[PDB]
Amino acid sequence: SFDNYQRNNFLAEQPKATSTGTTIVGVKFNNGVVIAADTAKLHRISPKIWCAGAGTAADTEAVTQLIGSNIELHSLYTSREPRVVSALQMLKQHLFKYQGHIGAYLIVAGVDPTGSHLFSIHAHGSTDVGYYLSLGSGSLAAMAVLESHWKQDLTKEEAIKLASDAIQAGSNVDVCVMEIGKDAEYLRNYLAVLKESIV
Amino acid sequence: DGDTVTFSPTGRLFQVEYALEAIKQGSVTVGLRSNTHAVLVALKRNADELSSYQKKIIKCDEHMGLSLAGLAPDARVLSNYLRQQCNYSSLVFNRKLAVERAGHLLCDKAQKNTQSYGGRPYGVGLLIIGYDKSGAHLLEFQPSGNVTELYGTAIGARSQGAKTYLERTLDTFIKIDGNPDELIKAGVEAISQSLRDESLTVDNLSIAIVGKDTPFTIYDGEAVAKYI
Amino acid sequence: MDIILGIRVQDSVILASKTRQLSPHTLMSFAGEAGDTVQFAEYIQANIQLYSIREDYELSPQAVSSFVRQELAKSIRSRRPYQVNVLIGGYDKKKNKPELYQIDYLGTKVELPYGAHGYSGFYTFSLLDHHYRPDMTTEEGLDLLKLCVQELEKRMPMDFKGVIVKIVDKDGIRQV
Amino acid sequence: SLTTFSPSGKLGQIDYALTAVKQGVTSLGIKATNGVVIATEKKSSSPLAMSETLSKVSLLTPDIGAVYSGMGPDYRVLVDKSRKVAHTSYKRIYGEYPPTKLLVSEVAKIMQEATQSGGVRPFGVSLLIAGHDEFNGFSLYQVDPSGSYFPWKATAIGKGSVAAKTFLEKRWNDELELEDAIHIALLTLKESVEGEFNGDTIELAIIGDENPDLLGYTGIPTDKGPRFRKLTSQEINDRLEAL
Amino acid sequence: INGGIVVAMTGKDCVAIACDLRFEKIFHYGHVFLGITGLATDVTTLNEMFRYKTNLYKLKEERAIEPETFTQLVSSSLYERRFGPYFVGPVVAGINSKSGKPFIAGFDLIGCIDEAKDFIVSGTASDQLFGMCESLYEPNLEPEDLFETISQALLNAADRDGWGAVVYIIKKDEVVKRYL
Amino acid sequence: STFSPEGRLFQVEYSLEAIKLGSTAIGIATKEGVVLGVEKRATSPLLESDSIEKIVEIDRHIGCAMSGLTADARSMIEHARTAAVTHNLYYDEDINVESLTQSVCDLALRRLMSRPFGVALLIAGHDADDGYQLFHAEPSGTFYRYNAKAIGSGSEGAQAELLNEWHSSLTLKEAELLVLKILKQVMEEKLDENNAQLSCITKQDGFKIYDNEKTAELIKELKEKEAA
Amino acid sequence: RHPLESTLKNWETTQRQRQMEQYRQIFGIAEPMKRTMEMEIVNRTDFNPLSTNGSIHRDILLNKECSIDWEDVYP
Amino acid sequence: VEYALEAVKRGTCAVGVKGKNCVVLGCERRSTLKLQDTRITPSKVSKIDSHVVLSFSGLNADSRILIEKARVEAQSHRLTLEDPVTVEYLTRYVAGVQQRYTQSGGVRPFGVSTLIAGFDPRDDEPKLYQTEPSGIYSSWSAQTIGRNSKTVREFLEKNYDRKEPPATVEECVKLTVRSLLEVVQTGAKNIEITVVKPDSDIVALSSEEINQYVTQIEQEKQEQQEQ
Amino acid sequence: EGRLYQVEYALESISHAGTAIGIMASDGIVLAAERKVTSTLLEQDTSTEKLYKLNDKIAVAVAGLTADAEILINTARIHAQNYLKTYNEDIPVEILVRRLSDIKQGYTQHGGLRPFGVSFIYAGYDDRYGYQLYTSNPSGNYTGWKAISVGANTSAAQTLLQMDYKDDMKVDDAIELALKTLSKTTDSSALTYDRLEFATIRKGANDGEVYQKIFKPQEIKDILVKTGIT
Repeated sequence: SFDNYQRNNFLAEQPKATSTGTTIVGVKFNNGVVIAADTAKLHRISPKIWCAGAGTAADTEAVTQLIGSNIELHSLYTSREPRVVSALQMLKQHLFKYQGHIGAYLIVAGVDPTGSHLFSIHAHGSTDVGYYLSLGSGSLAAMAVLESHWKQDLTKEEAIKLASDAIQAGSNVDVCVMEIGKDAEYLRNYLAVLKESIV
Repeated sequence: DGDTVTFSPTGRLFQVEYALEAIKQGSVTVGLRSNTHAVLVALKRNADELSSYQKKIIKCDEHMGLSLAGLAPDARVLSNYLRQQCNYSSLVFNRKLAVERAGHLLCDKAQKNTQSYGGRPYGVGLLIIGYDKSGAHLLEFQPSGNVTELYGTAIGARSQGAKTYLERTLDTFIKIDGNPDELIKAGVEAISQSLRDESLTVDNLSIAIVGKDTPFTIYDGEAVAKYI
Repeated sequence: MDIILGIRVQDSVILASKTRQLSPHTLMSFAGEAGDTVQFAEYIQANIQLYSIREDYELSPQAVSSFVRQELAKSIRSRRPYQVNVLIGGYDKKKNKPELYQIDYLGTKVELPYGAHGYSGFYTFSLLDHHYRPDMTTEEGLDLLKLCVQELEKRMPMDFKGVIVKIVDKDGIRQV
Repeated sequence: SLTTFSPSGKLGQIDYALTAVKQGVTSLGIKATNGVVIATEKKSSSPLAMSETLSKVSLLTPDIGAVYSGMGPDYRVLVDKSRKVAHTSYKRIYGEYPPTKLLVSEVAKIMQEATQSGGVRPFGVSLLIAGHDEFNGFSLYQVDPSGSYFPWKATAIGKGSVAAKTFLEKRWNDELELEDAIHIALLTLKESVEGEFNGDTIELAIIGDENPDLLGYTGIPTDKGPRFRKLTSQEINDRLEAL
Repeated sequence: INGGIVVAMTGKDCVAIACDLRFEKIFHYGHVFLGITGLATDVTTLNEMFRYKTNLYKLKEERAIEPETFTQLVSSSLYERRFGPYFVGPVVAGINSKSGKPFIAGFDLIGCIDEAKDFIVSGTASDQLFGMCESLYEPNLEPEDLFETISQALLNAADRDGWGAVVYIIKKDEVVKRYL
Repeated sequence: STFSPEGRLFQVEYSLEAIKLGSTAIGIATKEGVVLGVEKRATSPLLESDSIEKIVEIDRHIGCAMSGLTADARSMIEHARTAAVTHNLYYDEDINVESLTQSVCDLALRRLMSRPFGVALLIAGHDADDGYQLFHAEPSGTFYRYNAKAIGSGSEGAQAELLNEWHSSLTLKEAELLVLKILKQVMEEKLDENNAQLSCITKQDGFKIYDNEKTAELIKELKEKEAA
Repeated sequence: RHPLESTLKNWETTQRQRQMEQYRQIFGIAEPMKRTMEMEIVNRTDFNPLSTNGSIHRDILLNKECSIDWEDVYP
Repeated sequence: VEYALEAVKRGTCAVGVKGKNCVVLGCERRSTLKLQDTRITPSKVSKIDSHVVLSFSGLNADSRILIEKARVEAQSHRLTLEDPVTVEYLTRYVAGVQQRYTQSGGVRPFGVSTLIAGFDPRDDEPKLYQTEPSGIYSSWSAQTIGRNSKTVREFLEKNYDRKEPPATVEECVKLTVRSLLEVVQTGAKNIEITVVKPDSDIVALSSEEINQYVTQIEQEKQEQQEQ
Repeated sequence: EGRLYQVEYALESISHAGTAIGIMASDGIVLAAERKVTSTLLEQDTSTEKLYKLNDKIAVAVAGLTADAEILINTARIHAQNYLKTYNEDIPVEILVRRLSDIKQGYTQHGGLRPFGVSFIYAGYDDRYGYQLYTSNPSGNYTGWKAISVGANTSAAQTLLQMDYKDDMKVDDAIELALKTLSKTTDSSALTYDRLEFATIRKGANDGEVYQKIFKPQEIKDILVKTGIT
């Protein structure tokens, strides 16, 4: 919402916002999907849909908890679990509505009654999908790492070891893993004047 | 009932039957058409011998004409509307309204006030005349939006005589073209036939005439001494 | 130029000139350019008078001191701000304090024993900085105005024509 | 009538909306020292018609549940607006789901806004809302068509309400734990019931201490997840063995 | 004076917050506290706005605001100005009135919860005081030793002109304000 | 807004029957100017002039007088004044009077079937297109041109002598003593500068309202003419 | 000035106006007129000076019954 | 409109007179209801601006909103011109709002009549205007509204000539207390009066000062009995 | 006729709503409302029934539909806090009751709405006129008072106020007369401490601010043990 505008341009002629410039991964695996970030960057849209975020941190926390409100209301209005493509549609519509002026770069990964999925939203509302992605500025090393050492159907353990390697490329990590029958798993940091009165 | 959109137990519309009762209250007017020109005669009203007699001929940029057979203000709403409807068609396109859509536009616009909940229809019979890309035209309009191109007709209280005369003499006007002469006089005889014991005079009577290379010129002025 | 200058003394609020009464115990002054600097003063004067019609009573100098900056900030939140200084002061007929407040162009607020504006206006401020006494008398307050005028046209490039001076006190607004 | 006053200051149209509430298939709720219960009878039609789609009881926030008597469509829109309010006025400013007091104030406003606005009849439902606030605790409210809301220790609304509150005024006392409230509530709807008494003619749901097993993820001990539980027909048919 | 310093520090059942000379930029709301480095316009606009919101909350919810809930209130209310964000570094503080936990948090201008629980620094200055504060601190002090090191941290943060400071000590069921 | 069994609006007719018991305003046109005059009734001798002025200026060329609640038409008269002077401010001409009379009496149509200004009205004035012109206006939409016309309780009874007692070549003073002779006809009263008020409307005077002193030399002139 | 100003202020109704244009081209003159006439007897009949929220049945005709905008948390 | 003027005929008697250099307004006011407080009680007579007053009879609830609407207009007129609104222009607006709320179904008319009065700068004519539910503005040199106003209007029209405005505030106040004393069988503590002199000298009269007028008229009336 | 029939019936509506009293002191104000006959299962501290707090320095004792009153109470809070944000200074009680009493005429002005069925006894303090006590009713008129009642049996309560009220008395004297009044105008066979609500306003702890307590049901017992029965 637009208030206090046309005045800051004169006052600047400004505190910097807390951008996360770090690096994050998602890898699709034998029974689910993994995501991780080089830490708190692992926001929840819902218990089974998770976002690793990058860029302006306040934007990522605000929009994920707004879409997570839409999706919590949605699960209560249908009596069904939400889908990764529901979150992807709503982030596309919602980040298109705010035209990349909200600055979040944002993975979406999750499990739902249809299957396991992995997508990413860039600032323009543009979307990518695949068996793996990496985002936040360290990712050019993780391109090579994931393309080289991923294979058809890594299980939990190798996907967590590959995540460790991908984020290590480009000293500590947050990781969360969504497994198709089970509660999603969250792992943190895995790798001499005086006067007085009562007031 | 008096309700403006509601239908009677027999399927009737009492609001439009009473919009047509304004024909049983407005003072007579009559009109007719030929190969090249068309004519209407309006007979007027007054409050006292002193009073100035009522205006009932108008035009739309010397391209169309109009008369009233009931409430002049309601016919004036349709007059100003159609006159601006012919003003935007002229200036925006460099074209003209050929008279075909004038009948349609009235018949759209008058049906709507019986259609919506809102203010009542224009409570008056109207006669519109003009000249096209081909030929002169007469349109009778009737409330709730009927258009009919009647070859001759008369409207207002007890006007059955002037209809009977335009029917009774299909010569003298249908065949008449080039110069306007007998159109004016024959129409004037039909209205002059209709009055029971009342009078015809040089201010009291006025004629609309339209057609090929007559820019619509209003005839209530002293030139009407040529046609009484 | 046109510096607005104002000093508080134990007796009164003193203003020196772009100046207005708002109400029977409030003066204000409004150094700044043509248009909104002048024109905003009408809206405050109108609505505060609407209050002192509508109540059989007057707002404090505090009430107006904040209300002016709420509206000044508000009127500019959808604009660029403009070169303005608003100096408010009045006599509080509950506390018997004379009071003075400076509002800068962005809509600051600062409660003071004196206020100012303008470049060479800092000379006046430095003279007040030398001279002030905790409870200055009226005659010394008027002499501090004499003292700042006595430097101002000497330190200025030219005779910019000094001041016109006014008081708020318990006896209502007075002019000199 | 459009809810304008009658010749002794009665609202007219609201007394008939209370009679729509009065005609509904019963619901009741109890405050218990460690939790709160919400209870209602379902009906549907033949064994052709399920009673097990969108339930009669429903979750408003992770810690508040609701149940009703009267016109179902009115209740169903009130709860689905009520869910939207909790997120757009509380959760997206404060980061906390609204305590029972505030979300009941908001449902009460939608009902009052109907006993005064243009072109609208009152809503024909009374809403029992029950849930847990960390600061003032386990709580029960009734919201009526009039928009007025009363907090209670226990209450019942609709067809069975007179018997059910006569029973709960004879029964409820300041020592009851959650489970014996359920054993009175079951015996109460065992006397609201027009049909057979069983684990699909009765809905029954609870607020107690949380279940991190229902958070659908773990790893942040901070979060406690759901305060409210929808009992399954099996969880109900266990307790229906004792009654 | 054109840009404030606020410093914040933690100990067993206690917290300290410190502030500039003049108009102290430590505002208070019964039992939550808000330092604000920023432009004086926005600093008083945030007090006007949070007096309004915190009185509405204090009236509506039948309890005053707690530090964590105030943290999220200032976060979402700065995000309400995402396109025109106030020029501020709020530094909220308090003891949570139910649990007795210390709480401190900082923010950027658009409401990020900068949850730096060790100590919190906020200004246009910062760089020297962050280096002093991490060096002078030790964990789990009592109120007076907590006061001695935060007062040393400000007395070393003082550029060499001298001008004093205000130090709040905020504690489980007590608050005191020292004009240092 | 509503129709009758006979073609006419009840919201107009059941309003207009009020002005039939309203103040008896009368006007006369002549070769030399127009006269306009009224029963100067007051609720008490305590009422000052310059309040409910039952006759008013519109511009130096035009006045008004009326018979129902003047404050209703006073709203229409605000617009009549402002619309007239804005024509002149834009185009440097007085709006030719009949075009003002339509534009000021068109307010009773607001764009349909309207609740009435329950007051009939007498615009009168000068232009070079049709001369000194005396009109009439209504909660409908109507006209007159130049003769005598009247409104209010005595008016149609007065109209029977107004039609008789007039001709084109009259000078203004003839209409002045003629407007006093008629204004006495039904009031049960001695007219004077307290029970009657007058105006003369000319190229030399503009619109002007007779001063109480000039109302005592014209009533003296009629009173000494009573011996004729 | 700001590139998103006015564009977002009118987004609520402007998207609804364009959605009525799709209703025209896919279902003819009947459905947008039917809905915009429902819009006029639902929005204009909400007379209640103390209630500025708008109308509860508007979202039952507007698809906002189960969704949030920043504009709905930041009124 | 007809039932609405019976609201005025149900409202308190309000009255006034012009003078050569003042206007006096007053009202029958029901004193105080045993437990009511005067300082916490609204006057009936009400200021609109330092040079303009409004008094009234009928719906006091509608009269708050009528005066509150007049107060925003009177200040807006002043703001928009620095023309401290002339009484004839203040009257136009207030009469206009009673026209506006007559004309429609929905927003039914203000159930109120007013005396509006004041002094333009340097206009020593006391402008007094009376308005009613329809939005007339009959001016008067003296007038009565409210209930029982028969004997008030009869007694006033027997004691004043429109060409006889008393200059002295003494006689100005003396006439009006006699007039109200015909109606107030409840005794002359119930009356309230207020005066405008030119150039913003609007002045209220105290409960003691009106008594030096009730016990000046009373012994004058006893001297008229002994005569 | 000069009458409004919905509005006379809205006044008949507040006449059903149970009795409520308010009495001023030479230094403070008191409020005292009856909760009518009530079921054993009602909660007794969570139930917002008759009294409320509208800012730091103003309260209300209401009779009506509580649902109607809640919206006016909320708008008084919003207006009071927006005034306090506008002028950096407290809202006078009279301005606040004017603003709420306008709304209650602005609906009565109209056919598209019913008027609010709520009366409102306001207590508050300001640095305009000190302690102020106001009363406001369904047509939107308002009046100041020293001692007043609203709702059911208003007249019988004002007959008990009329002769007993002495103009100089302190807050803790008025706490007697409120219960002498309510118990003589009782709508129940007898009182119990849970059936009534009270709130008070006083000059700070001592000087400076204002003190503005709501009595919880034990504090209501503490004022009933006094001026009680034997």
